[PDB]
Amino acid sequence: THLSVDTKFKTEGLCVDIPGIPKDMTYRRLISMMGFKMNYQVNGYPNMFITREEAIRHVRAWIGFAVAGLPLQLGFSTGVNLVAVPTGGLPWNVVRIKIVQMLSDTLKNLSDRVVFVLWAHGFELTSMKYFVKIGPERTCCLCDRRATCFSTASDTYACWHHSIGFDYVYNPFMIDVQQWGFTGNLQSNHDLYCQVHGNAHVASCDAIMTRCLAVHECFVKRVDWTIEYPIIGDELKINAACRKVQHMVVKAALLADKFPVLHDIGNPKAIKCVPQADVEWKFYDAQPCSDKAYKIEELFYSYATHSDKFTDGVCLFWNCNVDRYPANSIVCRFDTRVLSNLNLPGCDGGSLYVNKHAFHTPAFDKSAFVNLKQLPFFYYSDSPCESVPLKSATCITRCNLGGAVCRHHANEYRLYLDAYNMMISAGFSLWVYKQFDTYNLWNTF
Ligand SMILES: Cc1c(S(=O)(=O)N2CCc3[nH]ncc3C2)cc(C(=O)NCc2c(F)ccc3cnn(C)c23)n1C
Ligand SMILES: Nc1ncnc2c1ncn2[C@@H]1O[C@H](CSCC[C@H](N)C(=O)O)[C@@H](O)[C@H]1O
Ligand SMILES: [Cl-]
Ligand SMILES: [Cl-]
Ligand SMILES: [Cl-]
Ligand SMILES: [Zn+2]
Ligand SMILES: [Zn+2]
Ligand SMILES: [Zn+2]
Repeated sequence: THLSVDTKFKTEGLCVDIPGIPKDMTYRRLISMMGFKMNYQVNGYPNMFITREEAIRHVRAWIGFAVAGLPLQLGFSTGVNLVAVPTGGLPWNVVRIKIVQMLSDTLKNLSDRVVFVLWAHGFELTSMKYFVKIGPERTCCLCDRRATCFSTASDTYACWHHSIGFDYVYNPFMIDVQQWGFTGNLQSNHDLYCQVHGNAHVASCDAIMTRCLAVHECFVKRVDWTIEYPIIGDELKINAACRKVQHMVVKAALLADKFPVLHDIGNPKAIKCVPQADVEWKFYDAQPCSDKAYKIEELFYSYATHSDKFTDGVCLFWNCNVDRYPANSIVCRFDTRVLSNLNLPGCDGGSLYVNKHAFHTPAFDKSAFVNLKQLPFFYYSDSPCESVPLKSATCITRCNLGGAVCRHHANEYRLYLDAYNMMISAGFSLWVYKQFDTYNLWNTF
């Protein structure tokens, strides 16, 4: 599939300056009016514009682009504003070099392309012929990576890593948010879901608001479990570390306070992280997976609506990012403020954490944890004790009741500290019911 060049393009959003002729226009004609010869459909570039679904798959490539402005102000979701003075303030030869530099620095570790996100008034499409070249899909002249850049000086193509001195953005993709069935202007729509992006008259602020709005439409409602994103960092080691820590913590809580029920709030797949534990395991999600729905209550947790509920046992909120956690809770939450290639700027102070799936995460807020304390580091095992000795008050094992710690539990401890440290560094924090104490783990022996 791709977006057919013959698909209709609504022209209502385009400023009074830009004509229709007959107002039933297409992408074929718009691309032509932009000054681009579209001969490249056989060679993996059938359309400059892409479907919403293609855009969502390429979310890491999203750069808001708007033009304000004779001289044009070009603005990007990165905060950069460039003013281009045409021949007949800064010249186009210098602007096009800077645009390539900025996109390379932003995208090199995120994506193999750029998707320009537009609220298209006409001028920003008109500008592209000054810094964009289209042609057949190509590899970089120095890598197997797809070509994103062209150098007029040398007739050579580069990826985002190999682009120093390059002057043309090559085969960018773009999406016009105005085609998505909105009414009114950009600000009226953006401001419904976000107070954090202001309306200061520069082009970059329009670019930032457009990407924010698009992020809102495509990610804030729910997790799409059908769309997977490639590995670009330590996803595998981070996710293995988190699952190791999840098991430990929920096991330890279940032994230490002997809760008769665990409420797994935000578990849409009905998979227990401690499957062998003696407890009634209840599953709740705002969006249960259809094939598991029979044994998962559909429920959107808010303290304001459910403080009279989950009165018994312990609530597991494993990256289920609610407004306020009740007092009987074990919580993993991701800090939206951490800098990571995994973590993209999101809507309303939130971030879009793309790690296998795209998880929009509300702004990190201390007040959510008002009824909880930080979970202190500990290692717990009640497994066989078989064979620098380990001198730690946080190794909670039979061999550490008075003896030197066994080779096994000493090895496990150091793997678990490595895992916990990996998880802390990846921007996750752990919270627990205030009455939680390792005192009640030392007694299990
Ligand atoms: C990174 C990640 C998380 S996360 O929890 O770390 N996370 C990140 C930050 C964030 N912000 N907003 C939401 C979230 C969620 C969860 C998953 C995932 O695919 N989970 C699928 C799944 C279930 F749905 C239920 C039971 C299990 C057991 N194993 N897996 C794999 C299960 N990924 C890839
Ligand atoms: N207020 C809320 N109430 C219930 N479920 C919620 C929620 N906010 C988010 N969710 C759900 O929380 C899940 C987060 S992603 C899956 C997390 C899961 N606990 C795991 O171990 O991997 C999604 O399925 C989402 O639908
Ligand atoms: Cl990459
Ligand atoms: Cl050119
Ligand atoms: Cl961020
Ligand atoms: Zn390269
Ligand atoms: Zn915003
Ligand atoms: Zn031991």
